[PDB]
Amino acid sequence: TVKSTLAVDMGGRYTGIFSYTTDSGFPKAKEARAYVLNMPDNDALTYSMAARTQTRHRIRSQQRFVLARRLTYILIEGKLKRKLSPREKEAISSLLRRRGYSRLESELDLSVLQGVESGFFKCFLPNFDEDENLLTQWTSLTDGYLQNNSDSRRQIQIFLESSKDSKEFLTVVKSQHQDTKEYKNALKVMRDDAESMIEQSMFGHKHRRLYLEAIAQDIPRDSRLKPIIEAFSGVEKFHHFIGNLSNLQLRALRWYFNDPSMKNNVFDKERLKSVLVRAYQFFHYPKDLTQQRAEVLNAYEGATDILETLQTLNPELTIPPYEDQNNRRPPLDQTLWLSPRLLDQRYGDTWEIWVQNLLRSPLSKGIDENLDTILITTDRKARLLERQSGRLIHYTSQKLYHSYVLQRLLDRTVENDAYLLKTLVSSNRGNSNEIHQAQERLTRDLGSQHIKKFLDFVRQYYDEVDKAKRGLWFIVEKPLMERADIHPPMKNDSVILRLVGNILCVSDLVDLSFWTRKVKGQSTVRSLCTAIEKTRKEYGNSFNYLYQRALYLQSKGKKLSAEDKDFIKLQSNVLLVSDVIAEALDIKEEQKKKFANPFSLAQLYNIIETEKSGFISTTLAAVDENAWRNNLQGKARCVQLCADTVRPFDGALRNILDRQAYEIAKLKAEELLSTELKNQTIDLVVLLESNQFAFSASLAEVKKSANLSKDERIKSASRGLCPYTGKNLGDKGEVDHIIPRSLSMNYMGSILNSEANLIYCSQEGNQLKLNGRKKLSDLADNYLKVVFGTADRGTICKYIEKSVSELTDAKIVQFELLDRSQQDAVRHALFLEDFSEARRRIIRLLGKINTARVNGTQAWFAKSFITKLRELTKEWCANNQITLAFDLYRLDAQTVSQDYRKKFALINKDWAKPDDKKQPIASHAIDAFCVFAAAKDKRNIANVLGVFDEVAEEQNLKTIAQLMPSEVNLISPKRKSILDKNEVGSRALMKEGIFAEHFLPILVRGDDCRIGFDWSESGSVKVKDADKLFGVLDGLLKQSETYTVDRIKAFELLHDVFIRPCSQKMLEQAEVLEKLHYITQNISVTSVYDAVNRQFKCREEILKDKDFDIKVDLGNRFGSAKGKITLPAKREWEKLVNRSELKNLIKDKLEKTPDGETLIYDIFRSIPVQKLSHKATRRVWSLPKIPSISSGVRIKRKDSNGNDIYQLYMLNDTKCKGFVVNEKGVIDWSSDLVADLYKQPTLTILNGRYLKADQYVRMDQWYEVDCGRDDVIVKMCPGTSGRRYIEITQSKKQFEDWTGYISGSFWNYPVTIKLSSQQIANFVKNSQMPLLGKPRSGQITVITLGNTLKYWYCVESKNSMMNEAYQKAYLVHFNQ
RNA sequence: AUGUCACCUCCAAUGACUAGGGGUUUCAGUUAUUCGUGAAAACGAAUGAAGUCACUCUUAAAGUGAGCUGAAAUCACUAAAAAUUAAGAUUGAACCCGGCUACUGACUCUGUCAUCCGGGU
DNA sequence: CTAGGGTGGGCAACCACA
DNA sequence: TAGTCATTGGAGGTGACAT
DNA sequence: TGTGGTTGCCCACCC
Ligand SMILES: [Mg+2]
Ligand SMILES: [Mg+2]
Ligand SMILES: [Mg+2]
Ligand SMILES: [Mg+2]
Ligand SMILES: [Mg+2]
Ligand SMILES: [Mg+2]
Ligand SMILES: [Mg+2]
Repeated sequence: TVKSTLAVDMGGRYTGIFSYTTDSGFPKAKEARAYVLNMPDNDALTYSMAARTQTRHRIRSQQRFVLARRLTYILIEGKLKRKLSPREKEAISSLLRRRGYSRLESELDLSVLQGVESGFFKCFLPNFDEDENLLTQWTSLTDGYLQNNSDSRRQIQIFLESSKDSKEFLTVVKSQHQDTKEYKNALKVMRDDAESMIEQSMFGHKHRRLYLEAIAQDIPRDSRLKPIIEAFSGVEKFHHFIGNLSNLQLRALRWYFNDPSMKNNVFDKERLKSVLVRAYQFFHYPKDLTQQRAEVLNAYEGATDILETLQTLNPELTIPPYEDQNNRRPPLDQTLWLSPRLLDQRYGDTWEIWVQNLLRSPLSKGIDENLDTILITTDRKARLLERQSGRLIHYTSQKLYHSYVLQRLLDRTVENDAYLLKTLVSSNRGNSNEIHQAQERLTRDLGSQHIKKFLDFVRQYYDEVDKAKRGLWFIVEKPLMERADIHPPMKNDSVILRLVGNILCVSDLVDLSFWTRKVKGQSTVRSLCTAIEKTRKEYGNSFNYLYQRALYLQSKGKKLSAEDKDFIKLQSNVLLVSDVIAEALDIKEEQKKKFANPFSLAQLYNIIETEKSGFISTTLAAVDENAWRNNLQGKARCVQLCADTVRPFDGALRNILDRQAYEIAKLKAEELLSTELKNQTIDLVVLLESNQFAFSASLAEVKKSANLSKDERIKSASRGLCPYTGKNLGDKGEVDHIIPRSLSMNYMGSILNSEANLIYCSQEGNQLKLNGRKKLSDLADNYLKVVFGTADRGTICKYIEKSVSELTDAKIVQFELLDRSQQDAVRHALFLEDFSEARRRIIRLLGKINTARVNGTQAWFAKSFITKLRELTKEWCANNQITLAFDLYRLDAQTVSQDYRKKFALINKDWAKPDDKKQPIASHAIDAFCVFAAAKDKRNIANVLGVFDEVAEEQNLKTIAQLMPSEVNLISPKRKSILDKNEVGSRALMKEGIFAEHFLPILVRGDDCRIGFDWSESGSVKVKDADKLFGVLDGLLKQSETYTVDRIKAFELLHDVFIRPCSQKMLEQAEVLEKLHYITQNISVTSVYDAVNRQFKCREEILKDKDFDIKVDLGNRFGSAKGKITLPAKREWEKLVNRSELKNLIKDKLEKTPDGETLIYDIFRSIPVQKLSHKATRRVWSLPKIPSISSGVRIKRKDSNGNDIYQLYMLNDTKCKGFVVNEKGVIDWSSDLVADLYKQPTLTILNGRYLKADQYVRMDQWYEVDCGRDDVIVKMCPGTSGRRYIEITQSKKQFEDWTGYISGSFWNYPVTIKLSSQQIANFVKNSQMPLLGKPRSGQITVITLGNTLKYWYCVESKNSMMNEAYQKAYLVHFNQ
């Protein structure tokens, strides 16, 4: 045997790894290797599918609209029997855009408006009548508001401005009524439901198919739709048709267009009818909407012409219900059943004889008792496959009966086991008389000819059970039990009866009549159990502690408070309900004591009354079998069934742990195969650290802390006021992430959905709050007075810092047992400054993706790692006859931390774990080493792992610490490059955000000619001898004095010079076209406001000359025209900063005005009233600037009419695959060799030209360059188009002498070393080597630590000496 | 005490469906007429919407830029539609076809449909 | 467990050089 | 941003047995 | 009056 060992300190980002191989016992000095895996949380690897899912659903919404237009056009040209004009197509598509959401907001309450007299509100609207109720006139007011009545709208803002000061109203109410609180509530509701009408007209369309009403009003007022209207014979029929098609989901349109013959957009009536009935049979309607469902299907199924049904069926009925993807990907239950198939594949028909012989014994009386009921339901996958085949061969009822009896025999409890099979096959024996008579009984019952093989089976079974309980069923080689791999049910009534029977300790529960029994008075079992669960959920995880403390205090005779007296009343209730239940269905006393507690009664209520919300863990066969085995109405008959404990982590957790397990399996793979050994068993033990993190309240913390759903909790935390605007909020608001969704996704790859990050605000406070930061000064003053008692921002800042400073990390993470003040302090700490200690603590404590990546993920990670290492070393073990005998052990984190990490910290000071700051990278390897140091302590681990010589604490504690090697390797995974992927579509292969693509006009006046926008000096550049420009621009220009290029012809020629080799004339034309070309892009006017530091920026920043100047430089070859143009749009920016209400906030040079983006949005507003009710609102206002550019591509797509359009994007990935190498081996460092996922008849690399390359050097080709010295080792690869990658192997003392890095020993180094500009200058100065360059932004990534460092960096800028030395190394390799 | 197993409730993290509303870009349109309400400055309405400024230069006219409005496009191969913004050593997810012999789900429950199963892309 | 602004391109600005 | 549906892990419980 | 090499810095879809 060969002892191979892996120890893993699991980490959300950084994973420590200590691994070795040995012949026996401890490893040598050379065999132990320390690794640290840093998973990139800076988006070098994408684990979260959030960006991919939102891109998928954005494209799905786009294709939903595209296919809805396609279907609408097909049906309308079918109705007209003629082709639509582009104006008709534009009007129909104008109806189809912006269809609004489909949720349930059903009815505004307005109940407080019933008890308020109308005559009090004649002041705001004099036209009101006292004979008319306020509710009726309010309904008519809203009806007028929807009908685009401008007077009604003006009445709305008149009411909005008048009701903000309510001193007169409250004075009159107090003068005529005693209580003013109900009138305060009435005015609050009035101002709360009118402010939501101000919204959803300024921030979004946002209609719950009031789009139907808007389109019903806007169809007759659109003149392009007139020839359609008599074609449909009415505005009503056409509106119903449009609304019915607009309610279709993408899957319906998919099902209609899913045919190659539908590339012709042909109309098929029966296909459309079948698609519509298929579409509305797909939904799971609620119980109150079934009649509506019954209407819609009866329209669609009964259609003798589906096109008239679309015009006839009311589109309000065809609004889809909520999605019900409840059977989406159901779980497979992981119960492990004894397999008749495997048993008669291995033992033939002999195990049948074993079961028959053991059944004949009187000791096995009643072991098959309820099996005629158990065997009805299918329990496993192979039985299901045989039942689908209709040919029961291995899974007949007799074979299942015998296998069930066999497993009940083997899993029998100690009190009932008449054979002591666990003792009989154990390697250790006790007092031999009892084992002697147990073997005698087994021999007498089973038969002496069957004793050997059966016991071998028994030992195998028990071994394979034990592995199954440790999460290691997958490492068995010849299994006897099989996983079920079957979907369980979803808590139907038959499941409810079994679960309630498991609670109540009954076996044959048939109905729930006990639930309706009367306990005391008119209060049923239902009422007391609902009260019990209400109390238990009010007290949370601390309920058991406070309840048991109340019972202990009442037992000892000590005085009870009100809360403990309430708990004593609850104990009286649980005793009464337990007595009534146990008398209702005849439960005896000792079984009544097993559910006479609040928890069992509460979960009785939860099972019986609350609706089902997921699948049960096992199938009903396993539920019934476990109910038989446990025998809760009496004494337990058998041990409960075992299951494969490794539940699947399908998600981003799968991705992170998948990549970690593959990297560790690679390290273990070419650590094993680097050694040379044949035909011997290598046992490979995996060591893991138990990370169990509490996200809800712990017992050890509620003990020291005791001496509304989450959505409603966040809603009630804002106290009915919008935090960002101060408006009365109500219920039509939005839950805002204070730390923005995109920001946290960018630097963390996660969305912080913790309650502290979520604040309930309005649409105004959420749509003006973009990805930019928002501080405490942007919150409204009244909201701060309500929450913190005062609106003083400094006092609130000090209060928040002091209150959060007293909270521990756990008490912040266990968020729900703070009081209201501490919860508000933790949430509002995110509104503080960047340098705030409280905010820096809270942002880090809500990054709970890193805590969930290690929380109990050790079993699945170990399974993944062992399976991968088995498949990498499969051919190596096959070619060397190696058998790998894997193992898994798991170690308590607190034990290894206190008893080994702290001890090594005292022994070696450099090995200490920092608690107040970030851990050094090598410390993770130390933790992994500590895991190994703990695992040698355990006798069970060491007895298979090695020998036992642990004679003293100090001796082994000092002998172990020298095993860890000096150097530690730092493994940085990175995703596959876009040059190597054969599926390049699985990468975001260009950035979203399109750039405006202009060309400079040419102005001619007589002989004189110039390039620019106008004849001003700053707007043009004079061309010397312009006849050469027109000579090299024949066929590309068009005359509008002014000559402008032909956009389509220029784009076609610029694609032709990129995709195919072209003549010199076309290349010169492309050069001129690229020199007249420039790029602008609209950037928002809110960029005058700094959204991060919350201040206005100086005029020299808005009117910075780099943002507007265009450099034009042709040359004599095209007619010399050198100079700089200013962009005319700069004058519009001059309008922005010199306008009436911004010229004082923006200074000439570089106070901190709060919420300036709201001011900018108040400046730009649609003051005129829109004619059309279905019109898009606008929120973002922008002006062009010259943006900074990346590698750009022009894409030739097609518009809806079939015309070629060109849009300019930027690449997200690499554009260059390498550098062209000639026949002699010389690298062409200047030319751009574009990769082959580009170079397509649609794409055009911007300023790109065709290039032929028979051979080239790849960007990944590392070579060792001759650096002129032997102390360092310099490797170099081209890496990128403009920056080489340089890898330096160099002693750490020399690196510190070069740089001045003062991070102490190498154990305290990070994985990414950030050099200051003084340290970069020191590196360049002391290296005295221009061949090294300097690191880009001082970023150095360490590959191996130690006394000799090995680190790589991207050079800040290329340099001819690097290219020369790489050319030298490449020529040395190329000649050989 | 901690290991399985089954339930209950919370918290956190996932990924799945359905989307919504702004952006950006391309292509157009617009740089106003008519009516009645005013002596008029101006107001309102109708023209499907928009229809307002600024540099150049005969002064007009024009050029150019911006705004506004409406459509369209918003990864490529690439399309009827599926996959397509993850990973690649392995995969996962999605979507479609057939089936109801049968695991799961929804109903109007001998059955039909499906997010289920089998297969395919 | 975690202490959070990367990279693969582009541009303009100077400084030799013809 | 909004609905809806499932899963995994942990914390607090109840019940079974088994170290 | 190009032409190439360094240096310095900027960009990225949101709610
Ligand atoms: Mg650890
Ligand atoms: Mg927000
Ligand atoms: Mg660690
Ligand atoms: Mg536009
Ligand atoms: Mg069924
Ligand atoms: Mg189907
Ligand atoms: Mg699916």
